[PDB]
Amino acid sequence: KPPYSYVALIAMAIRESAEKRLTLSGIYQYIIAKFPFYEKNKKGWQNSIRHNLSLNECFIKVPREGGGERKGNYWTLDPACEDMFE
DNA sequence: ACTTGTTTACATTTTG
DNA sequence: CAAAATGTAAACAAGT
Repeated sequence: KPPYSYVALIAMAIRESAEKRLTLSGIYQYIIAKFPFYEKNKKGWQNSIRHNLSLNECFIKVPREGGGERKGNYWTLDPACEDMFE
């Protein structure tokens, strides 16, 4: 098991991201590629990821431009919590 | 059928 | 000795 908190994995997925933002499935793919450990039991840890993403205010939800209206929004970091490293 | 998102509830962990 | 951070499970609502 990798030694990172779920909040750290989301943060790390968003920073390595191009646009410094990520859809949900972007976070998932980053975590699943980077660590094959999270290839097993996706349902449980992806619930923990949604729980952390919703509950932690350091993460901010960014919709599409104007009316993009896609399946989810993007996710980004807060310009105050990004000082905290992983 | 599912994905996404919010929230509650409870268990575990980690140091003043 | 709670407390705060964190993990896990789960019920539930809104959405081409």
